[PDB]
Amino acid sequence: MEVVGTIDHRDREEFRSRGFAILPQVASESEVAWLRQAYDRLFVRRATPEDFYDIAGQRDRGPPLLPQIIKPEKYVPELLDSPHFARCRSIASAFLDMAEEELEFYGHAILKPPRYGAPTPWHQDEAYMDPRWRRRGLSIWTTLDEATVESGCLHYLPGGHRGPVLPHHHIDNDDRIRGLMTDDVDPTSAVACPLAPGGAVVHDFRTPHYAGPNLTDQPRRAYVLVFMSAPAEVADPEPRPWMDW
Ligand code: NI
Repeated sequence: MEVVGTIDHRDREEFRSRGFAILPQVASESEVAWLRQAYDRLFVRRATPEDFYDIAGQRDRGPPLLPQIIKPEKYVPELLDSPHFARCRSIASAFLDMAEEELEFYGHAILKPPRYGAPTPWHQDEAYMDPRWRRRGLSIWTTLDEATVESGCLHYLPGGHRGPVLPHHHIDNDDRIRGLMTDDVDPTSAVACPLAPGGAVVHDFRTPHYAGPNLTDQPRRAYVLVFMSAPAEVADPEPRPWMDW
């Protein structure tokens, strides 16, 4: 099928209120099929005489990292031409109350291997950003596969985008590429967002989120588009002592 869902006022309203939103079908079945074929080539599972995914971060990797490609549109420039990109930019515009032309953007590809046992710990995406420069923005996480709690779908802290950027620390101070985490989210307050293929979740830069391990025997792929404003000077910057400069 080639049908795609729509957004309405209620979608925007709950995004503003809760800091995240579920879009049941942002990519059509045929768009998902094409994205899957693209990932088949981007993420080559390669054998040795343990298999590894033949990308930076994996083939040269301490504990395993989540297989991911920053700005995959460099390798597959067919990506940002797409109706799916345009559709997502329009959604971002509606949700941020900003003209599409004002948005900076980039792509991000993720594959969670079968039986990948590490979670993505609680974090806010803004914790990765320079406290001297504020951007409004969001992420649109489009799944290529069923996403369930057991396969590693995202969980959010509703309303957390109106709270502080929580204290974060490196998972390993001597292995910073593993990323950041916060201990300051109550898991009983979390809400999970399972998705069908072609569905997406959208979240603000400040909404805390977590992803579980992939306890299933099938890879789980997501294509993430980030849309954001130009940076604005912050007069009194937060310390964020966990920042990797
Ligand atoms: Ni994140």
